[PDB]
Amino acid sequence: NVPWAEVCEKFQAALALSRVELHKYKSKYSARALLEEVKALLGPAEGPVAQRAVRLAVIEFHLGVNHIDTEELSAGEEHLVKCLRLLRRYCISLCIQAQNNLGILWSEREEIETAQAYLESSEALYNQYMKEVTEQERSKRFEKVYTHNLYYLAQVYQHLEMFEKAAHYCHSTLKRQLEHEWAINAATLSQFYINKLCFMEARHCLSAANVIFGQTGKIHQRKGEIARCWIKYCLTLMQNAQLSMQARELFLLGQHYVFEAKEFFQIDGYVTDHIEVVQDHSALFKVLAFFETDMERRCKMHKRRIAMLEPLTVDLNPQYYLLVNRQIQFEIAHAYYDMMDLKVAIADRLRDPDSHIVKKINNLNKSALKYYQLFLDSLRDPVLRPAMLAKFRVARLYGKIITADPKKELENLATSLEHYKFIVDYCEKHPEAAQEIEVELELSKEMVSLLPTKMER
Amino acid sequence: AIKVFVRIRPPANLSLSVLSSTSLRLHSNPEPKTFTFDHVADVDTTQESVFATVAKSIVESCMSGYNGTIFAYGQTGSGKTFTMMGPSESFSHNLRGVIPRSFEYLFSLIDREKEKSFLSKCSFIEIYNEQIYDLLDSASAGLYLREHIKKGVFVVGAVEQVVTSAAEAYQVLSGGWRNRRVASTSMNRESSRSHAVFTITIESMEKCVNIRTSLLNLVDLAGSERQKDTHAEGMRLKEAGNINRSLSTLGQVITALVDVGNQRHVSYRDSKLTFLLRDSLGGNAKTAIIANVHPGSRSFGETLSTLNFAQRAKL
Ligand SMILES: Nc1ncnc2c1ncn2[C@@H]1O[C@H](COP(=O)(O)OP(=O)(O)O)[C@@H](O)[C@H]1O
Ligand SMILES: [Mg+2]
Repeated sequence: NVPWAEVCEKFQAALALSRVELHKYKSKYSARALLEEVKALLGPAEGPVAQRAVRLAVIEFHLGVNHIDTEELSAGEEHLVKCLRLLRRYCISLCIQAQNNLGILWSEREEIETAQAYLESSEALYNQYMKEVTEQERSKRFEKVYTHNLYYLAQVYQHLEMFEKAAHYCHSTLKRQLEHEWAINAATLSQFYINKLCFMEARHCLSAANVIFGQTGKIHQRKGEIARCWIKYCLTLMQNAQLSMQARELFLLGQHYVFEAKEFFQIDGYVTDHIEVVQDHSALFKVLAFFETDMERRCKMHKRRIAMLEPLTVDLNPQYYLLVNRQIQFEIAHAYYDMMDLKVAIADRLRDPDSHIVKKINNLNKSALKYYQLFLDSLRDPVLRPAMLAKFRVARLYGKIITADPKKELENLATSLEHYKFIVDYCEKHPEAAQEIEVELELSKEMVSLLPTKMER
Repeated sequence: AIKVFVRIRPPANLSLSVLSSTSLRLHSNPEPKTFTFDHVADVDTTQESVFATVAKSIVESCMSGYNGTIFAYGQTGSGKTFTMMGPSESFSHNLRGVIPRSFEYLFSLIDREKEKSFLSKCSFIEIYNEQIYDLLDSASAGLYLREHIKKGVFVVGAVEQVVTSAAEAYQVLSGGWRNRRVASTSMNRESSRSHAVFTITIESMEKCVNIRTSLLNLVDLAGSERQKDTHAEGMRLKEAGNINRSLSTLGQVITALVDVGNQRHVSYRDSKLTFLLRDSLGGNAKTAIIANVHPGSRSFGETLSTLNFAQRAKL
């Protein structure tokens, strides 16, 4: 049998080459050749000495890393399940190393049912290890393999659906890593919380990301990461507005956060981050309907937001810009829709026919129909349900807003009627609101076939 | 719609039988299974037949201004280098690749179409260890990608050259491929490891104004090795005895892929390679796909994963 000095120099040569062949034409082939040379050197052809048992365990681990170097683990799978069978017949760490290689081999089997069953038995072994029956008192390497098998059970959890289970256990992995670049892990935890509805541990991990960036530890990609932290701050404010719609200090902290956001957004470029800028700024300037005069002030403020967006995006124009600006002019169209509602409110509650007032509101109306005509150029006249909503909106804009000479209203309702006919022979599918514009088109066809014959003469 | 055009390198335990050019029969070990595609090129088809039918039809339709997305792709031993670059420089028409044939065909279309004007843009890039390299200058290394407000996505450090004719394109392409030979002596050990992208972007003026753009990619991605290619409906399993800091960073970003929701904003912080490709897949152009492939006896399971990737391209 192999004595102590010989097995130590065999261990040293094996680990030395297996960890020097990864730093960096056929070096890994000769590396596999020398590892199978060590496999020939072992001589494959309490009770007894248990040092031979821990030796056979660690060289079967070396056989497993040899087989994953070959990526032909089948005979390695059979020899490793024989080794873990004879180890299951009988302990401190041989069981946990066998469990790591066992999870690795059934992971490389690449079938979800048997891998997940062997991984639930792995969870049984993990809690049987965590019942509490060198580098630092036999705890440090145990800690790093605890990170190893916790991340691999997170991997088998995300192989299934298991959303809350993988989220709770990935929380456990990041908290175990935080026992002794992590803001993006807290970002994904809070993004899971955005996909869910509970939002207290979301705020707790925002504060955790803030304190681990304030205490990062120093003897970079952070700009976009804290940018997404601003994004999820205003998404938490969006969720608050959702639960309050479908107080003042929330808007104040949102304003301070979006100003600091704006600063760290315009610092770091960029192309698509400005799409995120107009997205969340239009969100926080659209949903915050709580007053009248400051409502007009924030409407003028988001008109200023799109006005500083505009004069370099007109030069931009990808086809990708046609897509994303179709969504942006869709948002600006909804902004002009509830600003039209605000206009009829302030026309009911204030003397509208003053000259600068009617000039400003027909300027906004002609800008709204100009952007609607731009949406018409988005369809090549020479997935579609927002286009039906835009058809509803251009039909209402063709119906109501005209204060000029009553001659374009009939041809405008005729164009919306033939567009409605085009939809009902192009899709034959139910709309969401266009039955209201159907009966509205019927009654407006009746009234503009009746009344201009009496008022235009 | 997606037109998948697909070339197969002659394997000479193929286990493949071909009933027609559209459909292949793949005998497998559990059970055989038939795979149908739009266009599958076989052993017996020539370089000129694929060039003429596939490449000439798609390059003609590309001349209208749509970016038909021609690309070479494959695993190790896929047959890309022979058909596009050629094995060595030793003017030999069949042995030199389809790329100068595309050059002479495009400049034939240019001078028979020529009534700023029709403008050529060509660029060679290779990506090793997630770093941009240009073969024109050795100093050109680690240059950063940027999508400009032109709609032209480009490498910031790179400088393009205009080319008047296919002979100067052969001189520049042979100089870049010779820099690939010298680069094979350099830190670019394997073509499997690097991501070598030659792109051809062809500009046109209407008459003098409006700009028409076609893209011709020569991509040399990861090969048959099993470390990369970010998403897989096979092994979504990061496999490695490494430091769980980096393993957990990838575990985080795949956990974000869990945290989509039940309207995919396609990821751009994933990889710069797929951003330089995300201008193409899901782009606003015709979805013309020239793709090179090779089925393999040895990694039969991974070539089943590539055939499933071809069905994923079909859907
Ligand atoms: N269509 C083909 N006909 C004959 N031999 C080919 C063909 N395609 C590739 N080969 C040969 O196969 C080998 C590997 O091809 P290569 O293009 O280098 O694959 P890859 O580019 O994926 O490494 C080369 O020696 C090449 O000459
Ligand atoms: Mg190659």
